Amino acid sequence: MLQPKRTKYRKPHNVSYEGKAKGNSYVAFGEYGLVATKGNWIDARAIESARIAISKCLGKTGKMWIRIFPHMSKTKKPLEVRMGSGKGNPEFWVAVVKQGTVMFEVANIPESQMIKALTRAGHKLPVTWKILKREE
Amino acid sequence: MKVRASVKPICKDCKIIKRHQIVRVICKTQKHKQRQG
Amino acid sequence: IAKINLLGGQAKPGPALASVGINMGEFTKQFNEKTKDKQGEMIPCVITAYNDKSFDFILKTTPVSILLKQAAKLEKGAKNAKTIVGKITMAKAKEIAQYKLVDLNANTVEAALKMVLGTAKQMGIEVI
Amino acid sequence: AKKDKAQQVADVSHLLSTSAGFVIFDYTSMSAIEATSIRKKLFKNGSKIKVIKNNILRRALKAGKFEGIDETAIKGKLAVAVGVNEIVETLKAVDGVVKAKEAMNFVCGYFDNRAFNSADLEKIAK
Amino acid sequence: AGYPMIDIKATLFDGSFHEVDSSEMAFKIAASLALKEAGKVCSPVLLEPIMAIEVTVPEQYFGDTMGDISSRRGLIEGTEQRDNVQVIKAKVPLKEMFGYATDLRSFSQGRGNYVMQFSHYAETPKSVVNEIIA
RNA sequence: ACCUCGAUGUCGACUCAUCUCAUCCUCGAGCUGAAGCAGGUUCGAAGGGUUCGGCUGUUCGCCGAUUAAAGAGAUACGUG
RNA sequence: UACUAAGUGGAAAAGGAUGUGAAAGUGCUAAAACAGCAAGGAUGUUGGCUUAGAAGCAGCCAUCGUUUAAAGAGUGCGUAA
Repeated sequence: MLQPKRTKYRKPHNVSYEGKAKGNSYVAFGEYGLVATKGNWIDARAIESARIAISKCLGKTGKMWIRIFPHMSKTKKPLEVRMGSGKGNPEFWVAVVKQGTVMFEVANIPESQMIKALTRAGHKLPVTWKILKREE
Repeated sequence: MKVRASVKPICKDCKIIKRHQIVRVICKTQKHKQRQG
Repeated sequence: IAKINLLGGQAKPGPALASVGINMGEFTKQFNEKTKDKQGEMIPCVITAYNDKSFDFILKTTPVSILLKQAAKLEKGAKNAKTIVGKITMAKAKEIAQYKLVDLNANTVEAALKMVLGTAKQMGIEVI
Repeated sequence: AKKDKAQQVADVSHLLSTSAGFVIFDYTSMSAIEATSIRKKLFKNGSKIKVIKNNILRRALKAGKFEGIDETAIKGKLAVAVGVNEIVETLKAVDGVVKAKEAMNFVCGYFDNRAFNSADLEKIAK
Repeated sequence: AGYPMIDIKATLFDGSFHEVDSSEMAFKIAASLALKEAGKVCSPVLLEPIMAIEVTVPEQYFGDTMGDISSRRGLIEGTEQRDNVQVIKAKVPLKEMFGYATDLRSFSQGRGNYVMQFSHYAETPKSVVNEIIA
C-alpha cells in the first residue's frame, strides 16, 4: 500500500487497459523479470502482500525492483444503494498492467532460489506470468 | 487419501503416473500420497 | 562388527562392542590391563566376524589428531578455521605425518605431509 | 571421448612394452580397504597398481603382440599390475596376495612374456 | 503475585521526611507502595527450581525416556553408564515432572524408577514467564 | 423494472410430501503426532431413517429431556 | 493429407501434468550408449567445534588432500551416538 500523497482530482476515469504496453516491457536493474501475457487491474493490498512475501524469503544481498505503481482511483458505493445519484467514495488504489508488461525485476543472488521465489510471489498476482531473462 | 487441485512430489523418490486419465503419485512413505490432480 | 571412536583405556563407553558377543567386564579389564601401555589414547577399536564371536578384537595403528591440537599450543579446538593459533614448525607436522603414515594406506611421505596440512588447514593452523 | 581413448591406448601400450613381465589378475571381492592394503603391501616394490577398462586393455594387448587376446574379456574387476623396473618383488607380492586371498583366477599376462599357467608362476614367485 | 524475592540488595539513594511530621510506619508503608509501581514496570523474570533426575535403565527402552526428557525442556546428548547399566542424569524443571513421573513409568513398563534431589534454582525462559499471570 | 394491475392471495403452523448432495445417521476406504476404546480429516455412496416439549404469532433463536443423528436447501422463500 | 483415443467435438478459469504429434539446437554411442544385475564405494575422518556422551547423515567452521577407472566431512533413512 503506497498511497499517493496528493491528487489533483478524486474520482477520475479508470483506464482503457487493452492494447499493447505503454512501456515497462524492458528490464533495467534486475537479472530476472516477471512479465505478464495480458493486462488487468492490480489492487494495493495484493502488491504489499506480494512484496513482503518476496522480501521475507529474499536473502541479504539480492535486490528487487517494482515497475508499477497504483495511479488510478476507484469508486465502490456502499451496499444496498441504487444505481445513480452522483459518484461514491475512493476505497483503494489500482495499478494498470497492459499486455506484455513486466512487474518485478530481481538481481544479485543465485538463480534457482530466485525463480522459486518469483513463482511463489507471482502466484499472489491475478494475471498469469512468465519468467524473462536479463537483457544485455 | 489426499485431494488437491495440483500434485507435486515434495519428497524425492515419488513417481507420477496416470491411470484412467487420473494422475497419481506414489512414494514409499504413505504420507506422500496424493490422488486428485 | 563395531565402529566407534573412544579412549584406549576403559571399554565402558562401548555399547556396540559389548553387543555383538563380547562381554563388557571380563574384557574391559583386559583392555585396561594389556593396553595400559597406551592407556588414555583415542583409538578406533573394531571387532571382526569370527566363528565363536566371543573374542575377535583389533585396533587400527594409532592415529593421533590430538597431537596436532596440542602442537597448536592449545587444548580446546577452535570452532572457526581462519584464525592462526600458535606458531607450529615443520618438526611437529613431520613427527605426526611419519607417525600416521602407517595408518594412511598410501605409502607416500610428501603426500602424507600434504594431507596432514589439509586436515590442519581446516583445524585452524598453517604449517611453516 | 575418442581423443582421450587414443591417448590412453598409447600410454598403456608404452607402459606395457617398457616392462618385460606383466600380469593382470581380477580378485572381484575387492573391497577398496583391501585394495589399498595390498597397495601398501606392494610398497618398496617398483610395480604401481592401476585399474583400466577391459576394452582398452584388450586393445592394448592386441597392439602389444602378446598371446591371450580374448582371455581378458572374462568377467571380473581387473587390477593391472605391470612391475616397474625390478620385477621379482611384484611377483612375490602377487603370490602373497593369492596366498592371502581365498582364490583369485588367472586373468592374463606372464613373467617374461610367454603366457602359461599360475602353477609355474607359483614356482617362480614362491 | 507474591513470589519469593530471595537475596536482593537495597540501596536507599535519596529520601526526605517532615521535621515535626512523617510518622515512621508510613516510611515502611510507602516502602511497599513505590516498589509495586516500578515493580510493575520492571517486568520481572522468574527463577525455576531445576533438579537432577537419575534414571537407571537397561539401555533397551531409553528412547522413550530420552524423548520425554527432551520434551520436558532438558539437556540430553548421550548416556553415562555404570559399566554395566546406564544411570543417566538429566536437568529437569519441577513445573512438569509430576506428570512426567507416570509418563516415564508407562514408557518403560514400570521397569525404571528414579530419585528426586534438589539441584538449584536456574533462570527461566520467556515461555515460562508468559504464564506468570492470567 | 421485462412480464402481471377489466386481480399474480403475502407470514406461520397442520396433512401430504417430492427432489438435489456440499452426508446428520447407517455403509465401505485411505491417511494420521491412530496401543485399544475413542478419536480428527478426506474419499465414493441420496435406497432408508432424520424426536418430543416450555418461551414469543412463527421460521431465526434460547433452554429442557433424550436419539444411530436430532442433515443443508429448493418446489410462487411447496400446497387459503 | 496429418492430428486427437478424452465423446474433446457438443460450456470457458487461476493452477497442475514421465499425454500426444511438429520443429529448432545440443551430448553420448558399435573401441557398444541409457539402464537393471554382479563387484566395490577407502583414507587423515566421532576432521575442528557444539554437547559429559552428536562426528559421512540434531546444530556451526573448513565442506580439503591422498591410493586411485572410483569414492562425496557424503543422497537420504535409522540410532541418545
